[PDB]
Amino acid sequence: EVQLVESGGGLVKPGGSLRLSCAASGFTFSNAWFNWVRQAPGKGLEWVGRIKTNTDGGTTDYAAPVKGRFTISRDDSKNTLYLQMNSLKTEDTAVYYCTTGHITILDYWGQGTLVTVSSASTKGPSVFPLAPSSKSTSGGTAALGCLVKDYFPEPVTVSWNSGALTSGVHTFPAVLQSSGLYSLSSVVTVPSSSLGTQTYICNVNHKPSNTKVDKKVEPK
Amino acid sequence: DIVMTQSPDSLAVSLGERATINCKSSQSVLYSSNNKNYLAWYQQKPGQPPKLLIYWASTRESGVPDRFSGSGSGTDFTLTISSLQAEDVAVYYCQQYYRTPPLTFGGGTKVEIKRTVAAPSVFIFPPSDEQLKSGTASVVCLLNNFYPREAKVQWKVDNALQSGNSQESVTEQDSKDSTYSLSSTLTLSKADYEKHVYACEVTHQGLSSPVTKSFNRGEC
Repeated sequence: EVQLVESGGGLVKPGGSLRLSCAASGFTFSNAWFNWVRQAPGKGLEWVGRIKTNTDGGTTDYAAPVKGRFTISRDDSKNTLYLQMNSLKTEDTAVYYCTTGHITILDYWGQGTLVTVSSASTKGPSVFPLAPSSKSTSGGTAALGCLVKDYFPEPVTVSWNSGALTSGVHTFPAVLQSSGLYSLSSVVTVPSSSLGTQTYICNVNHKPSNTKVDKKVEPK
Repeated sequence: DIVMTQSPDSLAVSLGERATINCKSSQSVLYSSNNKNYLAWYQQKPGQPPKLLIYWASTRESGVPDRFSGSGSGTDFTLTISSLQAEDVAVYYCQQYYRTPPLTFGGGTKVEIKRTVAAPSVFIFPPSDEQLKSGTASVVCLLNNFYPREAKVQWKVDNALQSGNSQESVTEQDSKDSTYSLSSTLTLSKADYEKHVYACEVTHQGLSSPVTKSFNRGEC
């Protein structure tokens, strides 16, 4: 099966630079033309640029808003595609996708990598329990959660029981506080009887700040 | 540049009913040499890249269910889901590849399930002692598994209505049961929290009268 694995996104200051990578398998890389496409948070899809095969000259072309600042390249010996992003602007904030399909029908997409362009500094979150109680139960089911407060930039990943607990989880979209920091909550609904057995732990990872926190969530 | 315009911006259809979405191009994408329209449709679910559904305006991608079909020609196109399934909730994009640089996408149409009214389960969570030690108190109200998305949450502290000190966010429509969940956070100073009953009052179509969920800090 075709695979396209991206990496390289993160927080960068305006005027700074970043290199994204897209590692491919499952097709003849040297015969593929590639496109990068981006999607700003909550917005639509915007083409970024294209690179041809070496047979077709290896030529690149770019969307007008990034021309002169971005450079696409390819390393056929590593089956990896790159996007070098210079002179970064706040409006470059987006999830960046590598794609391929030659006629431009975008049939294969990487998973996306988020680039945030901002002058604000990274900050890891504080993690607090949302304790289950008589006030969070109905019909044999109980809700419990974690509140992930005051972090920057997006994203955080919230797991439960180191990933072993997945059903009944709702991780809400972060809200932007007037402080310029994000907060979110993650809740899970479980059988009330399992609260007398089981420890519930929320595992919070904020990769931009290298912050990992595990918080036990006990009834109150 | 060929501009792609989609309508409507959002469509809600009952399970098993027909859903149709429109796409218009600012100029024809029909090539007279062959007799092909250079138009594709994509489906994008939360947290995922877009997925190719239809190309040449009407050819289904391999592996795409039969209920997806495309039609139209020249300047105006439609995508049809002949029997909408709960998992089909997604944003759908058209794309032209007739006039390369730049390939362009429509703005997207959000397809949602219309289902019967479902009232929320309302739960409330007090602040943790760990957060109180830091100077702030967050109280969280959870509305779980409700439909439609519209809901009003009012916070009261010692029966006094609050404003300006809460934020909320809502999940995307559940791909299984087509409901929503909502989290609202009331943020107060530790001092203010210690000087006062905390209540979340919820108004929603599925309720005959507002539901109030509350606790007494004295007994947490």
